[PDB]
Parts: sequence; structure tokens; C-alpha cells
Amino acid sequence: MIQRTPKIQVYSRHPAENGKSNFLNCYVSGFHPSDIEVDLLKNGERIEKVEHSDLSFSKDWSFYLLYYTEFTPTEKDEYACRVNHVTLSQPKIVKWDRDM
Amino acid sequence: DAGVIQSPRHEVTEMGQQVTLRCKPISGHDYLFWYRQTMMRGLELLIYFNNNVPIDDSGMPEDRFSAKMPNASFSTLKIQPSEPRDSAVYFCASSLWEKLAKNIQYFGAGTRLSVLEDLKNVFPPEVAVFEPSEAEISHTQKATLVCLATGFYPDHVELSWWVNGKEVHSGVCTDPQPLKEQPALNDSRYALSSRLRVSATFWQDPRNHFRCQVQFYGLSENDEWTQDRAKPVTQIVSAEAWGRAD
Amino acid sequence: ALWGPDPAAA
Amino acid sequence: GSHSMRYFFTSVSRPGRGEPRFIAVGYVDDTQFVRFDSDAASQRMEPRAPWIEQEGPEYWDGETRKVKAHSQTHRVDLGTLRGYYNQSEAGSHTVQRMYGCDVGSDWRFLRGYHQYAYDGKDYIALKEDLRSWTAADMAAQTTKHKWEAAHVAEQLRAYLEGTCVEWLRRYLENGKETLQRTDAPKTHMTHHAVSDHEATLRCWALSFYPAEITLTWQRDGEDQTQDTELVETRPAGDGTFQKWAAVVVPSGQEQRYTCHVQHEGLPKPLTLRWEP
Amino acid sequence: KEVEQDPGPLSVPEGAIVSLNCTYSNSAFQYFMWYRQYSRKGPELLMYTYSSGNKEDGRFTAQVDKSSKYISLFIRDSQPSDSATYLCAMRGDSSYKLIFGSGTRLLVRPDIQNPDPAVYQLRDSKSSDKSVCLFTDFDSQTNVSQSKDSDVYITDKCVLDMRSMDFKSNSAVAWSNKSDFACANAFNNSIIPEDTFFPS
Repeated sequence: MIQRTPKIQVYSRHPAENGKSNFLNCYVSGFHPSDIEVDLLKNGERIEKVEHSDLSFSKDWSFYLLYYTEFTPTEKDEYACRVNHVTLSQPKIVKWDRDM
Repeated sequence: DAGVIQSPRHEVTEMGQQVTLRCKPISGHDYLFWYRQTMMRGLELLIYFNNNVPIDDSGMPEDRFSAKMPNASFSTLKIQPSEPRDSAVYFCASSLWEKLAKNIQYFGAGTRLSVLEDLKNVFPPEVAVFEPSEAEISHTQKATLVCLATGFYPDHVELSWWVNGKEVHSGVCTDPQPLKEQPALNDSRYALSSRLRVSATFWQDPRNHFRCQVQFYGLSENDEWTQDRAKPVTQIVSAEAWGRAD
Repeated sequence: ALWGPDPAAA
Repeated sequence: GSHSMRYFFTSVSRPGRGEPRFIAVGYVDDTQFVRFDSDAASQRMEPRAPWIEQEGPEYWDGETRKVKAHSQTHRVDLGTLRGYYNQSEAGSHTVQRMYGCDVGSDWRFLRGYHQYAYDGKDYIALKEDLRSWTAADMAAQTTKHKWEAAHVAEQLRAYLEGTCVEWLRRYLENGKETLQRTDAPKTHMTHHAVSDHEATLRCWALSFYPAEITLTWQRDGEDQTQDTELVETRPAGDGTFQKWAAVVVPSGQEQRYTCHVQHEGLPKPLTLRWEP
Repeated sequence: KEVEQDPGPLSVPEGAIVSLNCTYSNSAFQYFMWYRQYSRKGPELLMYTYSSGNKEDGRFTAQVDKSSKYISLFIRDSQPSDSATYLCAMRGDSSYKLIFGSGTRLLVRPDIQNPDPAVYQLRDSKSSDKSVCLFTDFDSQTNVSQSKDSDVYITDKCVLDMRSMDFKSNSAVAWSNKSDFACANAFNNSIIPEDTFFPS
């Protein structure tokens, strides 16, 4: 039995400009098994309506998913992603750095 | 050599009842198919299973039909309530993935289902045998006997020639299908014919016994009969003629 | 189009 | 110039709650067109790209039927494999299957494949020639023999060289606007100060398709492989993709480093340096 | 999901080559096979093919022209034993559900080298002066027909075979309860050759 930890990236669909609708993305990948828990955070609180892709896998058998939600960034709001997996001893939070 | 086994092979019954057709696939096979063949429509696939689960049943009539496989070695086709429009020949078949890839299927012997509006039209056959003509004898040194099953209904028959107590095939022809004695009528009774031709020298021998046998498929014990006539049960009616050099 | 009707059992 | 069609299937046993999860997806290149989710009310193969919606009821009933047949085989397999490895019925396990075909620029058949994995590991695979199998361990050797006796390679071989290619051609017609498109990346670079004596250069590549891209850092005309970060190409969520690369350089040496990019989209391979 | 096939019956003389065929209008079909069914018995797979091509298997040859949506089966050196109903069947890659043709009836007529066409009156075994008429020994070229009188029963030709003695013969029987029915009248609706009618 072999398990791989997920690789998380928080980003935006399009270049971020304040006050222009966009989509916030949290792409987890390279993990195994597929069972996983991903949540998108707004100023720490979790967002209720969050769509996600259909499970797929890359050549090395590890899975990848994308979670996203409509949002319009502003100067007055911060975003993060929280991901949990059996390979993680605790859930991991990853803030959305606009410049990165 | 133990192929697909359907049951029963012949079923003559009265409408408004539950007819049960059974099938036992070839041990090892995990795909089972139910087909019906009405002379006026050809072969239709009703349904097919894989590992006991109905995979395709588009062929099933919307209502009054029900198939199922409680286990790998048994499938059921139930029709409730029985109607005439359902009378036909029902086949079963089993097969495996490596065999199906080449469209190979092992078929059962089928079950002839005849459903009647009323059992008062059900009659057995009048078997008679006709001896050769002396004219045919001295003109070709051969003798043709003729058998004649008449007035039976439905047409579930199986005629066979018996010589000296044993069945014979060489030199026999029987009408492919029984004919309707009154094609215009729906309940028309049927007739069937067969010929057996022996050599002149063989018919001209007092020891040689010739028997024509017709197996008939009719009612069983579970069917009522409120009439003076005899109960037209499944039976054998025979005609016989002792050869004679005379 | 998908492979079919069905795949072989392992 | 070269295209492909692939199907990815995933089956996971859920020991403590009825059926196991089953997810199937189809892809033409890097763009997805179908999906099936055992835990979706639909219980139908569903369209996921406009150019496939077009197909009538015969196509959907066929795939639905086929994918349901897939969902069953896997369901049986999890039992079979649980036995071959002599495992308990308490823990979850995953089987994965992936198959499809690649066509060239002329659109003829180039190669076909079919890979089967267990618990995230190779289990059995159809070899290059499409006539033989490769067994990862002794457990698969049992399936290897079984499949060769069932002449399973012929059926796939027929499928791959035939049907999947012919459908691949079809899909390539119906959705040209999107399938034969190529989008060069919108590339730029950033500089973030660190330590007051060192710094990080990140090279970006956005809004590009297909997903096949390259990024390399050079230092004074030589490939800088260590002390450089590179993240897995990520999806934008609109059919285009995103990818970046960073390097850690000592301060005052930012002109020694140059970022390079390769992609069908760009007529000439780019080279990026930090200017302002 | 329609398959078209002419029902026949089509007749050909023993030894000739006969073609059977079906047509379809669904490009989704890619498996084509032929079954053989004898009256009151089940269907037996003969030939099977995948996509286009010509397959030989001894006396049988299956063909399939996907462009034309047209399939054919050739039987060489036809033997009377080949007489039966032939069905085509096909499917796609979506289901094992086969779709069949209505079927074409085939009848390969046997070789009668010494035809001795005659009509005989056969006496009943037990029952008083009952009889029946037996048209026989006529060649396969002859077609027997029904009677114009609905109270007169006539069977089609039927090939009898006495293999132990190498001799097969065609025969047909006619009968009625009507007192106007004699062997001289029987078969007058059919076209029989100039053969023998013995009175007594």
C-alpha cells in the first residue's frame, strides 16, 4: 500500500483586478488515495457553493481535482484553501497570494 | 455434451393464467439470453443477463412480462396473465465473453407456447395408414405407405414411422409443417402427412409390421373439461398395417 | 466512443 | 499536429456503505467531453463540452450502457483482486483503468494503449504491439493468462486501431473551433526581494493550450536545475492552462538569469530577462 | 435499427450456387452473422464477420459491403440438405443484443435421374375402401399446387431418400371426403407432365 501527499495551489482563473468577477481556484494534485477533503476560505470562513472537477488521474496514477467558485476580489477580502488527506497529519491551509 | 436446457419443450394452455418457462444455462456460462420467434415476426431478443443482472431489456414488452435469474444456473420467464398474442417459440441461450466476441451463443431446444382463447377447440389427431397400390408395385417394384394425422388442434405434433417395433428414418418424408384444414378460420384444425417407401419385396412379407406414430401435445391434469368428449391430453395416436405379399 | 459492449473481467 | 483520445476510470471500494464509487471521464487531448459518476442521480453518461452535446439519443444510450458495463466489471474486479492479494474486506482499495489512441498529423493511427492499476500501482498493461500483456506482479499473471485465453487483446486491438480512432476523427470535426486551436502563453516575470541580499525570480506562463509546455532557467547561458522551483501545470478552469517557475538568486546578479519557454503556440521560443 | 431481407422462397437446383442477402440502414452495425434454421428446430450459427470483408469457410462464403450497407452469404454446390430458413443478424459495440432479419427460405431441389411420374390410389389399411392419391416420381422441375376446391387437401412436394439403395424421389398426397373426388381430378390445378394414370 503506497500513498502520495497532495500538492496544493491556490490561484485565480484570470489576472486578479479588484472589482472584476473571477473564479478562485484550489488545484490539488499528485495524491493517492482519491478520498480527499478540500474547502475554499473567505477571510477564514468557508464558502458553501463550491464546484469541483470530475476525478481524473495523470500517467503515474495519482489523482487531481480542481475546486472553484465565482468571486469578485476586492482590496478588503482575503482567501485561502484548506485541504485534508489521509497522508496529512492535520489539515493544511494555504492563503491566496495575489502576487503569487 | 450437457447444453442449455429449457423447460418445458411444449406448452398448450388457456389464457388468463401464469405461464412459466424455465432455462438452465451451460454450467460455466455467465450471460443468459431470452428470445422469441413468432412466425409472422422472426427472432426477437427479449432480454439478457450478465452475472445474473438484467443488462438489456429494451426488447421486453412494456407490461405483463417478467424475467429473472435468482442464480447462475437458472433463469425464469413468466408471463401473467396469458394471452394469445404471446403464443410463439421461446429460446434461451447462454454464453461467455470469449465466445460472444465471436458472436457464438449456445441455444436451447426452445419451448413452443400455444395460448388458446378457449379449450373447447383442442382436439387430438385421427391417425390412419394407407397401404400401397398394386399398380405402383408392378410399375416400379417399390411400395409407398402413407400416414395421415387429421383433425388435431393445436399443431404440436411429432410423427414417426415404426417398423418391426423400431423407428426408421431412411426412406421417409413428412410435411414440414402441418396444414390448416380450413385456412380462413382462426381456430382451424390441422392435418399432417408422411410417406414411408419400402421395396416391393419388403412390403410383400406377412411378418413385416408397419406403424405410424404421432405424438400429440395437449392438456395436463390441472386443466378442467366440462364436456362429454374424451379429455384431449398429451398422448400418442397410432395407425398400423401388416405387410402382405398377399 | 467507449469500448464495448463490456470489458473482460480480471 | 498530433491528437489523442483517452478514457480514465476510477473505482474505489467503500466497505461500509453499499456500492463502490465509480468515476469515468473522457478526454480529447487536454479537453474533456464526457463523464459518469456512480453517485450522480443521472446514472447517465453526461456531456461536458459543447461540441459533443450534438450527438443524438442513440449515442448517449450506448455510452451509458457501455459505461454501466464498465462500472460492473470493476465492481467484480475489486472482489477478484481482494482475493488475489488475499486482503481483508475491511479496507478500501482503488482500481484504475486508462485506455485510448493517439493519431498523427495525417490523423492515422500511431499507437494504442490500455493500462490497469491497483492501489495506485501498475497491475497489468497492454504492450506496444497490442498483442501481448505485461504483468507488474504474480497476482496479475493470473489475469494475464485469463485474458490471453479470452483473446482479450484482439478485441482491444480491434477497438484501438479501429473505433477509437474513427471516433477521434469524428470529434475532431465537430469541435474544430476548439480542438485544433493553439494558444501561446501570455508570459511575464516578477521579482520579490528577500533577505536584503538575495531574491526570487518567478517566471509565469498563462492562458495557454494545449497543456504541453516547457520552462527552463538559465544562468549565464547554462541550465540552472537546482535551487529552482517548478509547479505542476495547472488548469485555469476555462480550457486554458497556467504554469510558473522560480529561482533563488543572490542580489545584484538578476541579469545573469534568463527564463525560457517552449510551446506550439509561440512561433519562436521565448527568452525572458528582468528589465525594470 | 432496421434490417431488410427478402423472404423467398427461392429455389435452385442441387449443385448450383445460391446467394442470400440482407441490407441495413444503421451505420452503428459492425458485426454480421448468418444463422440456419430448420423447421420446428433452433438456429445454428454458420458464418460471422466483423466490418467489411469476404470470409470463406468450406462451402459457405460471407460478404459485407459497409459502404452499401449490404451483406451476402454464398452457398456453393448446393445440397438438398441445405434447404432451410436463413437469417441474418447484426449488432454494434453497445450491446450483445442481436437484430435479425425476417429470414429467407431456401429450397435446393434434388437430382432425379430416372423420373417415373405417376399418380396412384392408395387404399386405407383398416377402414373400408378409404383412399388417398399419391402423385410421385416426378422431377424437381414440377411445382405442385393447392386445389381450387376448399374441401380438397393437397401437400407440397416432399423429397424421400433411400440412401441404402441410392434413390430419392419427390411425392405429394391429396385427399377428400367428397364423393366427387377421384385421383383423375386431383392435381388438375397443378401443372404435371405427361405421366401415368392407371384406372384399375
